[PDB]
Amino acid sequence: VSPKTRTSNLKNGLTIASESNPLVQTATVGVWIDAGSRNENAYNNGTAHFFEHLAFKGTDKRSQHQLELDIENMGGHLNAYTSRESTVYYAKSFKDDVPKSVEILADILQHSKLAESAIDREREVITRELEEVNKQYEEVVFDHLHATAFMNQPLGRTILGPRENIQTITNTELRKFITENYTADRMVLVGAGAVDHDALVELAEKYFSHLPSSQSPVPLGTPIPNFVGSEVRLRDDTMPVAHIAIAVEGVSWTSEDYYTALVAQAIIGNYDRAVGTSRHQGSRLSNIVSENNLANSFQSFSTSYSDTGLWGIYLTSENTTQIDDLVHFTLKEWNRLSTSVSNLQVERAKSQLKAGLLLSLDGTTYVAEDIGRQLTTLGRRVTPAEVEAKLEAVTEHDVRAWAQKTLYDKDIALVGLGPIEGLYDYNRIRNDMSMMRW
Amino acid sequence: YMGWWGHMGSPPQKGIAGYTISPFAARPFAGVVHAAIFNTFRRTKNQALFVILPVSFFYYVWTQASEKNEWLYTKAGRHELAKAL
Repeated sequence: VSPKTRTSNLKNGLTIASESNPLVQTATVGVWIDAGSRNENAYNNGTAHFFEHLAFKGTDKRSQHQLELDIENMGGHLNAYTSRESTVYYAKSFKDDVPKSVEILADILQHSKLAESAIDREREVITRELEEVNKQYEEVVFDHLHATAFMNQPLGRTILGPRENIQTITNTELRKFITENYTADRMVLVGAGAVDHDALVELAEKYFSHLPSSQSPVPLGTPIPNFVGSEVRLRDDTMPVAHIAIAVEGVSWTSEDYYTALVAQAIIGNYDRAVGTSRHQGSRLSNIVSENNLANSFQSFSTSYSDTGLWGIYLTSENTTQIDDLVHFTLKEWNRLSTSVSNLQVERAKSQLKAGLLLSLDGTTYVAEDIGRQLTTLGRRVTPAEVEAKLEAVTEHDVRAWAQKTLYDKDIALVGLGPIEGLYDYNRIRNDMSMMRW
Repeated sequence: YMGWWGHMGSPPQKGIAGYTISPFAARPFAGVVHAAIFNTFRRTKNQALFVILPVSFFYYVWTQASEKNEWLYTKAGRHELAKAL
């Protein structure tokens, strides 16, 4: 049994959440924000990512160089990332360097210069990032997957934004974005590892007390997405490996089917030829794929957002004449979630997940990320006892009922990159979403 | 000159992104009225001469031949028929 997650508020509405571990000597403190690219419109798309680059380029007090030195002198590091619905800024340090790190984070968030000279400098750095993501095939595939699944909607936009916006983002637009979005009622200060909660609340009162509150404070993790069955083909015969993602519309964080979707995802599971144990996994798809050399890897996923999600699988394969078999057998395993799954598969997946959801939380950064994600999506940290109860409530009937409404005979979004000549057209893929024998 | 899926015999393809939407997401008869009127008119107008010229020529040839043959086997065409045989 892990220590209890303590939670306090300030007056502005900033949440402080902490989980202490007296066995470690390092701490991760940071700010999780319920805001991301999805909060931009089409004209300022890219702003949130632009800000993340400028948050490190100097404040009213410390110049870029002083900032560098101050963190170097701490001993630890700072990190940030922007997603579609979430932004994180955190600092990993030593136990007794926590007040320094909170002070630096508070500075870069509230008091950043966003000097025209620095905007102009980063405008090139970011322009170069547009031409180098091209190499990260999984990210290329998932960004096209969101673009097509949520065609012309805010979830479909990239985080970097178009080249055109990068050239026209001003300090005004940057300032407006962070003033509207980085409000106290949307922020959580999180500490994990060697942190005292009461110490962290004092540091919050010292540094984050003059944060703006929003006019209309909605609860944390408050959001309509209209999924488009569609495909993007990015054929490149010179690539040796095909990357394919197939997804249907999945479940939001607060769906009643959230755990049912996780159990279904665990029934298909993951596979990687380079891992020794993967040839012996229990998953039927794993057995088909490994015995027939159909793929180098596959990874099932169930991504959630505030008001929608994507559930599906990501495949990589060098077997370019049997991509049809790989896709065929994958979708026939999905069909079986509707037609055939019994307590055998369901109870096996629940066993595996009951541990899996706990095992993931290893180091302080994973714990902090878990507290931050749960607080900004659900408004609370869910205790492992509650999670164990929700998993136990998933029956085979629930899985079959969910698959019949979510997977069976449904439209998919499909992205293929690389030597995908053998990937058949949309209809033949989508026809595998049902079985004529059933 | 034709391979099979995965090795069809195409020169290497690179740089083309292709996009389409599900048959269930689309209106199959979108723009049907415009197509049926304007597209058919364009396609027909551009091929009309290649049908009209040979059809009209061979129909004229036939019409003249059939009318002459009919006339030769009347009373009036007795003399011209006698010469023709």
